[PDB]
Amino acid sequence: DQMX
Amino acid sequence: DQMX
Amino acid sequence: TYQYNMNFEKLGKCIIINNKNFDKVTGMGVRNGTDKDAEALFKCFRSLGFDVIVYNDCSCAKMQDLLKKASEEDHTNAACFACILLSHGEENVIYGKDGVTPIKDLTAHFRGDRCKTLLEKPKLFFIQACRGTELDDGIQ
Amino acid sequence: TYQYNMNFEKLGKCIIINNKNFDKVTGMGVRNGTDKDAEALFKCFRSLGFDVIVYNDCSCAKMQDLLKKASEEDHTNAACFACILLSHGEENVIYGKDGVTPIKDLTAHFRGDRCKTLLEKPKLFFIQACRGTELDDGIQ
Amino acid sequence: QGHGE
Amino acid sequence: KIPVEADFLFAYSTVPGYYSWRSPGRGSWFVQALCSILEEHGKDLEIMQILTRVNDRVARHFESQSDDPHFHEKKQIPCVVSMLTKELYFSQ
Amino acid sequence: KIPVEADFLFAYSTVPGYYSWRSPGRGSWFVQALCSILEEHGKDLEIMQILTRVNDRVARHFESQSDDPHFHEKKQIPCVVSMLTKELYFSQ
Repeated sequence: DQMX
Repeated sequence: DQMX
Repeated sequence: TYQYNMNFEKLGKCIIINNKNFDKVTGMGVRNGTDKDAEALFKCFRSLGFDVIVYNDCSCAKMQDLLKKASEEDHTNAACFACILLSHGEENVIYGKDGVTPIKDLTAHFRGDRCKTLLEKPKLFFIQACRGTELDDGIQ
Repeated sequence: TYQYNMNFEKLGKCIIINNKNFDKVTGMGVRNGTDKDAEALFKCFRSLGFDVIVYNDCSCAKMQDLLKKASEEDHTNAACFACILLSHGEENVIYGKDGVTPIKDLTAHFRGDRCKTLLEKPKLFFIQACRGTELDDGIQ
Repeated sequence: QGHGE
Repeated sequence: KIPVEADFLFAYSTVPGYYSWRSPGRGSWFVQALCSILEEHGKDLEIMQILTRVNDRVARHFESQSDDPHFHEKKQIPCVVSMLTKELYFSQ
Repeated sequence: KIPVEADFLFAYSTVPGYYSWRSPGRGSWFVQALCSILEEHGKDLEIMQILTRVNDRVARHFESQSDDPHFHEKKQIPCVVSMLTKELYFSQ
């Protein structure tokens, strides 16, 4: 997962 | 009226 | 289910912080009409079933400590928690009689990891205070 | 008397800003997966009855113009308005492909005194974007 | 519409 | 696991950046409205239905009055921030 | 007179100060949740009921996955800000  |  | 479970020994604690008088150095005036708010809130939340406690003219330290201790109490038998703040304020902060303190820090005490007996339970905060100096002229 | 009147010819306009690629200068990475979000959102809001249009990789100026122009259209026959923002962001701001812009400035165009045709009508904003760098470790 | 406990 | 910031609800008397009004004789607009709605529906409506009604009551029933034309006839709209994960009813 | 800030609703994917998560192969957690709920109840539930279920879904069904232990198993809770004055149903 990646952060926004 | 007054402000808070 | 889609509703919070309300089958507990008691509805919960309701803490009311009624700040009317402030130290001269803060530049804040007396909040006339706040005792009427506090009285009405107290009667109202008692009717709902909350165990209400009313604090008056609290310093920033008293407000922080008072909420920290409440979060350390055992809420196991309560369905929820309510806190009502009545005072002057500016964006993101609320006034104690001797100054300003972040609203985030006051409520942080009840975070899931810092108040386990309220985990998965609604934590309500009602805040009567200014959040800036903008005015709404309205339309229509 | 407790629900918004939805008896209008159109449900309303829906703007979806889908920012996936950003200028190297911003240092922000590719938002892989945002295309699936945009498409799934397109179908859902279309299904609700919104007249939706998707705009990809908008610059800050474009996003501003987009919302400003929309606020200047005639919403007399619409029940409401909706805007979905998909991008990188920080507290109070959202990224365009070339930098950040205040969320407040994007939405202010729709205030009652600046968009008469949406007065007393719901104005919805859905924002998928970071609001800081804190992490929630969760509990239990 | 109809909300209900 | 449950998010640590989950299950909070903040019912603010006004929106970010704005003043909040209080009548020395009757109390703050927000509190008057909240108690009024709670006294009549506190035990039969969901918390958000209650607060939405408070929003409407504060927005429509109040207007400021000051000898100063600068703070005359001003309006106010509350602000509800919810991180609740379920509907909340005060009864049963 | 109507307050100029009245009738707005902001549905944020996360609370102030925090990150918001997105899965490269499935999309952001918030949107996945929003769409699944709208697809199933978009036309029969009030907007707050819908967003409340979205908060629950995001809070319970998601947990970050990363090699870096610093971003391992993190959670998220959306944030709903409502200045609405009535109940909103997308129908009739």
